[PDB]
Amino acid sequence: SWATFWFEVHIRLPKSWAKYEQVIFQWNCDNEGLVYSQDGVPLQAFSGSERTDFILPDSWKTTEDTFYIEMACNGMFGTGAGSQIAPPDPNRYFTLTKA
Amino acid sequence: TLFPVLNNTPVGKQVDSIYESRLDQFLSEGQYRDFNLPSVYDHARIDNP
Amino acid sequence: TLFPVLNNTPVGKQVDSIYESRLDQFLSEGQYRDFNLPSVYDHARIDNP
Amino acid sequence: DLVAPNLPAMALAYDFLLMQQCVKQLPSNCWQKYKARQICNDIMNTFHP
Amino acid sequence: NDLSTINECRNLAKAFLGNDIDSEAVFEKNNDKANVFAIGHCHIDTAWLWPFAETRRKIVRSWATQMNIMDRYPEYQFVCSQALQYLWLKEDHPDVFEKLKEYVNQNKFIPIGGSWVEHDTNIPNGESLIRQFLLGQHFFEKEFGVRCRTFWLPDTFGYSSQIPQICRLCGMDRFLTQKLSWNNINSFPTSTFNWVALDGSQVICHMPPANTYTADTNVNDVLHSIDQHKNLVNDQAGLLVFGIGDGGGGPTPEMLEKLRRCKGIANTVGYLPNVKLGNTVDEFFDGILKRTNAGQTLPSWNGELYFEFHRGTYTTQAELKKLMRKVEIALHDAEYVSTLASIFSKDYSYPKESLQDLWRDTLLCQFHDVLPGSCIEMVYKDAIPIMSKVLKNTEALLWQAIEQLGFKKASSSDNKEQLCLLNTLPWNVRGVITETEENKLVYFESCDGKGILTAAHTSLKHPAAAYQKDDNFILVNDHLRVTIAPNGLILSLFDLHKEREILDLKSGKNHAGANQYVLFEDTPLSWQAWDTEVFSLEKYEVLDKGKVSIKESGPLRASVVVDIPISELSHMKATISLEGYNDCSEFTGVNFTCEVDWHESCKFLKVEFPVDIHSEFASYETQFGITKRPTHYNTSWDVAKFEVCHQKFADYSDFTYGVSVLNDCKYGFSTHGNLMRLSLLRSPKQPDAHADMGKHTIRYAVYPHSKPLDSSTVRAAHKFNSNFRLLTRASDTANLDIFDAFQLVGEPNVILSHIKMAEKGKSIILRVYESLGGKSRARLVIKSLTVASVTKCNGLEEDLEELCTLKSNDYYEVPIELRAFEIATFKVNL
Amino acid sequence: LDGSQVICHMPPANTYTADTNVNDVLHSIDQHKNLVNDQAGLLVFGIGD
Amino acid sequence: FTCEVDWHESCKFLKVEFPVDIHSEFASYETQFGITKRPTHYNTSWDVAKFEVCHQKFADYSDFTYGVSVLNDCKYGFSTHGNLMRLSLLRSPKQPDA
Ligand SMILES: [Zn+2]
Ligand SMILES: [Zn+2]
Repeated sequence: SWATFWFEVHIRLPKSWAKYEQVIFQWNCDNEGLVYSQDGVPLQAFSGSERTDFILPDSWKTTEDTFYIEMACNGMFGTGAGSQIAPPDPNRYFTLTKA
Repeated sequence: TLFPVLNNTPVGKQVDSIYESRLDQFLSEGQYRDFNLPSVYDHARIDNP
Repeated sequence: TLFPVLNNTPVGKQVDSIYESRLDQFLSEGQYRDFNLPSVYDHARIDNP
Repeated sequence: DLVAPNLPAMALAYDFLLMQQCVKQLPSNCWQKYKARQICNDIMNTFHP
Repeated sequence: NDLSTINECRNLAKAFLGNDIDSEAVFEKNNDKANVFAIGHCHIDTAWLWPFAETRRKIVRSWATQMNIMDRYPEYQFVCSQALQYLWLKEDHPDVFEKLKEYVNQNKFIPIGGSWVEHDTNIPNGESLIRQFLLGQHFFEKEFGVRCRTFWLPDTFGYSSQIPQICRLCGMDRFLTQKLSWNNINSFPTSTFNWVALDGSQVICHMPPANTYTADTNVNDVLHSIDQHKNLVNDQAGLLVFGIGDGGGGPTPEMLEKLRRCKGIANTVGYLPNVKLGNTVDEFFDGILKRTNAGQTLPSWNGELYFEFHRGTYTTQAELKKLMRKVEIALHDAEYVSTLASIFSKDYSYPKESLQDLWRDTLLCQFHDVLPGSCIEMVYKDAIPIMSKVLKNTEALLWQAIEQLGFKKASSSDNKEQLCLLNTLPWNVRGVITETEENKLVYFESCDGKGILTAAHTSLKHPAAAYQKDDNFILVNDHLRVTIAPNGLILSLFDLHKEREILDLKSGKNHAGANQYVLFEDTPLSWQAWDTEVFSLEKYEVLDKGKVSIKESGPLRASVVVDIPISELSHMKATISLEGYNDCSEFTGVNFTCEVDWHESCKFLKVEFPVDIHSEFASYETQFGITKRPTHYNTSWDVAKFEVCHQKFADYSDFTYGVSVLNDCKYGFSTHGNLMRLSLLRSPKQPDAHADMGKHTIRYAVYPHSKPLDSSTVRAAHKFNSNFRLLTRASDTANLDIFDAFQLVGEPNVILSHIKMAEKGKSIILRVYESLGGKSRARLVIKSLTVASVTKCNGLEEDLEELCTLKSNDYYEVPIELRAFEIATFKVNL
Repeated sequence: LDGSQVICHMPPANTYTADTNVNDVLHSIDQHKNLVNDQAGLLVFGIGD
Repeated sequence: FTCEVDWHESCKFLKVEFPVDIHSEFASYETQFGITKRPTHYNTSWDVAKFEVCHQKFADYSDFTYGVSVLNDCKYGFSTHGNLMRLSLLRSPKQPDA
């Protein structure tokens, strides 16, 4: 719990996606995350399963770029250990399910 | 501004049944006919032979 | 008599939902298990190999 | 495990369970619901583990 | 298997939602008669189940999302309350804050609330609330150009009776809250009303009819936002506050799409109410005020908005509340002596930066979850150290200012003849008895000055005496006589002037002595550290296995000691003391000090005194005034008040006699039918595994007086809570007693609460307030100064009217007139 | 006002002129506003006023 | 004050009002052998019902420092609500008494 991870995400869209006016990056690890660009400007957050889509901003779909995800190992309301108002879990291991 | 700083006159919340049944007496020609609408209806009714 | 003349200790009327949901915790083995009935059940349970 | 359960505690558990069901189920105007609720309250006030 | 069907399905749908749902033109049709006003909100609890270091990231990760969404959807508007979060965002990401202020200027991303944090309004003292608004509004006027007109407070666990006046002082004449929909006993009567303070000041309060500030823009949310309005006859308009709060990102974009489609449904098939998205909260309240003739028609609520929920919040995390009150009083003393030093000394600059940072770190730990004791262990392992550091730095600032004035610490080496006492109370404390180095009781009297009390070599006119009658311990005094049983319970509390007993042990349920310690099985229903329930009083255990011993019998302070075994693993030692005195004014009543080794689990240690007073109400002290609660359990609105919040003293007086209970760490009291019960210690377990386990020092005084609640009780409470620092003169050329420079001569109910330096200028801000409830008049005496002017300013220190200051021989005597419970503020330009 | 108390009871059926009907006999106990404290209502039947 | 009223109105309620510059949360009316303290704020439904109360000889309204009483010898209905004391003088009903 509360452990921070930094995912450098390097993507390459297939060329056939000259169509598909909108392209999305999905990230569904059961915790919080915050996309930083190469310059450090935050762009969008992921919070569990209610917020996953991050629109690629029509600028780095043409050229294969990289961004960063500052994933914080905790739920939206901490860790809980049984319930929301229960004392936090010192060991709560999260699983990455969508990238 | 238009919103007064001091509110020294309390206003109560209108009770439903009381203020609902009050409307029954504005068009009623009963006991309070002379204070309500069924008194300015006529405008000099005439029935003398 | 048995009816006291002076009543200097007020008693309130039991709220329905509160005193109704209170009964849920007498048989619950949850957070207040040690203060309620599911703590005198066992009488020295034994499971050692 | 190998338990030696408290028989009166289990009897009281069944009694309280039935009465709590009577409290949760009987209509809001039946005096049996409130008698059951009063008895459950007195039982919870009486029981010390 | 065919994707043209998708488009013709969309066309089939356009018979129900209309043609404009794809764009922001849905909100331009039928935007005149709007009932539901939608606004986006992102409530981030500063520290609820995560440390402050995690909120520093939650803030940016939610607000950046909101920036991008407001970039995509042009009609979407966003609100966020705390200014501390803006400060944190500007400390972490300055460029994100620049873009944020760009959005703010673009009428999106509305900064609302006008306060530092979303504080609790029950526990902190009145000056803390005024500081909240001062800091928040100054930050907003500095960074952006906005001054918030809407007090945003949707998550506070209960509202004090003086909040509307404090809001009216700080320029905020609106109020928005949602928590009062969680009343499990009494549904609040209204939804849009005029909340009138203790004195008469009013704010137009509105509660979002949907009982959540985290709505989902569903159909049932949009419906309930108007259909659950509790008083629709007065105004047919409800606010929809949609988002995901309590420490999470704001509204997802699909909520904006669902809002577009809800507006489309309302346009095409008119069942859903006409949602209006392109409107702020200020425009919403302006519409409410316009449609009701400046709110002259809406219902009124006079006094305290009692939140019939989260009542154990007054007692849990006891040490944090003790530290908070000590820190508030220390900050008062710090800027008082600092104002004096900056006024009189020549090369001393008023510590604006140090005091500002101290106030910021104090107000941060007044969050509506941190202070009421509703967080995880890590939040308190973070809050207790920062609070203790604030206390220590305030003491250091006070000492720097004092040494600049010409004094120094006691050092325990100066002779008893050269010991002085710093008062800092705005009146003459006749005498104070205090320990110096070896529990040595020394009495400090001041017949001339109200600032520095010198030691007293002469004996006392009316000394105390602890002796032992037949198996009973008598703390006799000139005023009181405390007969204590051999088991600790006070058998009798006799008044020697008015020959009458003040206990009434015969009637009522309490039949064995006052000062009775009771252990109630707490076991709340749902939230363990928040709630205490009305059914917790039926299961209890009286602690009657104590043993009394005469601790001291000296003339200054008689006192017995009772060793009360709470249970296994828990113990307590109650010192019952009666002090001697010269003047009746000095007396503070029977003091009690509990040393509690607290280790019980789900127990509520309280102390009860039957008081032989038969009144229908009890006067508790709240921020800048007195709130009168019932004592009779008549209606459901009184069964909910089985435990109330009080700042320093809980009074209970009939027409002839009265008993007050003063304290300096406890906040929960319960007066109900001749039985006053002070809630000492809770032991919750759910958010904090070890909430209050440890050692606790609980001080409280039973002060009996011979009239209805008078100013004597208020002064005795302020004296009981104040800290008297032992001084020693450093130089015989600057040891002059200038601490009498600012006095308030007049009616004793007018308290000169606070003295401060101006936030911007070099003028002295005096926060005065009448405390008992009568329109009074007084005179600010400014002795050792030349006063250029004295204006009357509001809470944020903008002048409104210029007072006519007299000119006596050497002082000035500005004549002031205060209303029923007014909180006036005076800017003295030197 | 001073503390003296009387055990007050109100016939749950809102009339002292009941008719000993089935619904009167029912309401005399089922309309009791606090049944948790005591399950007993008085039926006062007659033709009064 | 002494009103000589030639009273002939139909369904009218003659009352007399005094704003009193007193800001208290309750008003003390006199009842049989004591003093009853009614609210003055219309907060809850139990206070909206008390828009006119019974008092024997005097209706008091006092804050901590000053107070105004209204004494009488024939009237029994008073209403104190937010700085405005209102004594009910004369009713003119018609249904059981023409
Ligand atoms: Zn919260
Ligand atoms: Zn009759």
